[PDB]
Amino acid sequence: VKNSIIWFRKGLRLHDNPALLEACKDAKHVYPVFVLDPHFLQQKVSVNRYNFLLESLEDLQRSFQARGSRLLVLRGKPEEVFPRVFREWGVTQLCFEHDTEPYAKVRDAAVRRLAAEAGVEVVTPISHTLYDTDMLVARNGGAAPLTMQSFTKLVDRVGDPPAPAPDPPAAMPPPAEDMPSAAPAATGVPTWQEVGFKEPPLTVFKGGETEALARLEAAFQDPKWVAGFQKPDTDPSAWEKPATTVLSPYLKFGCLSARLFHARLLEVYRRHPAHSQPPVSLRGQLLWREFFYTVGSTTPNFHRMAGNPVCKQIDWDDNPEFLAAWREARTGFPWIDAIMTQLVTWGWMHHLARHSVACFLTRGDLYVSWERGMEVFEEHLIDQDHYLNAANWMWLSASAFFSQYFRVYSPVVFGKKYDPEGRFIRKFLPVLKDMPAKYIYEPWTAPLEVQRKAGCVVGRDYPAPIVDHAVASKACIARMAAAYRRS
Ligand SMILES: Cc1cc2nc3c(=O)[nH]c(=O)nc-3n(C[C@H](O)[C@H](O)[C@H](O)COP(=O)(O)OP(=O)(O)OC[C@H]3O[C@@H](n4cnc5c(N)ncnc54)[C@H](O)[C@@H]3O)c2cc1C
Ligand SMILES: [Cl-]
Repeated sequence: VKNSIIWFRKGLRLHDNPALLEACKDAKHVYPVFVLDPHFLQQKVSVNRYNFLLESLEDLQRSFQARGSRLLVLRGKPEEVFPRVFREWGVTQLCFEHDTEPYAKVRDAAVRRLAAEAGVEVVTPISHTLYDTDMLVARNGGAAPLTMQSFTKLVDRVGDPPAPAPDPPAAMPPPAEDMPSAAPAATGVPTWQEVGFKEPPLTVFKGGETEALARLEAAFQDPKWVAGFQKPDTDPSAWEKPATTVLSPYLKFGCLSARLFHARLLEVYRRHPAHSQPPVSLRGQLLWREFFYTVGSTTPNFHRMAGNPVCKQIDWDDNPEFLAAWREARTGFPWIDAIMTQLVTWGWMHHLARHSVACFLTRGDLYVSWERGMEVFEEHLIDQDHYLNAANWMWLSASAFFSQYFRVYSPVVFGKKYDPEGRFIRKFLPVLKDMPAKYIYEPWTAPLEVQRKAGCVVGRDYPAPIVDHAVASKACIARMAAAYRRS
């Protein structure tokens, strides 16, 4: 008889899950499995993203229970738990979604060899990205496109992505009863207290496939807002109702299908002939994700500078006093500190909000390496994607893809064009709630009586600016200008 395991890593969903459909096909027992390393906390990982993961597992648990099955959260290492459950459960087939990250290629190649020793068939369909990223490389001639213009031309030559897979049946084959490695007390979904986190999460974005689909339908209630979506024209200061979809945490963990997102967009574009085109359209945003996944998966040492063939070797400064002030949201610029506060509290910021803080830290003001600010992003971002977190930090630091280092955002003026009152600043930095809008972006310019009347004395309640932007940016641009000549 057929006993199969559907291994969940990414793709924490039931819709558009071809690895789950194959696992349930002609199966006597199906074992939904998610492997947890309990000593992750003892390695870097905020409670916001980890609890977002735990909520997505509880969402899978309720979905399997409604279909007569159950999710199994196995503790330990995968190269270790699988050889035991193969012989215990009488496994004949193992299915999981294809992953192109550097750690996964090592991990999955080890489980395949263990599955070959136990006589277990391995089926790894592709469903995390829009296309087969290795197929796009072969169709381009053996190398990945290095520009968005060339990559957009490539996917149009290939055509539409595969349609989202059918939904799984209403009744799934249950796991076998009285199996020791499937005991409910040792396979349940733990909370954030039991994994070792002492401070609770503060994000307002709840994980799970159900919330992802509800957040999808809400974005598609106005098809005219979807058809005319232009990314550079959105508001980074919009926090009550974010100007974009905020679907990145669900696309990272796989709670939402990229092919399902793509399909619904084409249904709206079909009825709106004047819809926006890449790279500014909503479809173009999924292409940015697909473009950076294709380049990073085929480029050695992509998340670093040394050994990276696409990254420029820049003479970044090793300044831990500027990195600390930027990391702890105490640079003295309320626009920068408010965004960094949203990073630690919500774990998500608007794309242009991530532009202002990444530019200020790197080529803009502080001239600190993009690898240092990345590690801060990989800790607090609930949507942190290995490949996407890289290319954008190399984009903002002018190390790759982007080479216009003369374009420097102003930490004082940038947020002013969207939010002259400073409503975004007063929310995440409540020490400046009473500061008048005239000095809310430059509090050090307010008279001392204005600082006292507002209860925000610069140097006592709110820090002074760590740098003069005019002097810092002028030096940073020039240093970046000679590095490009030596290139
Ligand atoms: C320094 C820096 C770091 C970043 N790190 C991450 C990261 O770790 N994870 C991440 O998902 N995005 C990252 N981005 C990209 C971008 O900021 C987010 O994808 C976007 O803010 C998500 O909001 P949204 O879901 O509303 O996107 P929308 O504008 O609604 O776009 C929809 C989807 O398209 C994709 N997308 C959008 N913009 C980009 C982009 N620039 N590059 C790649 N894919 C994109 C995402 O999957 C997103 O959910 C980073 C950008 C910068 C500048
Ligand atoms: Cl500006």
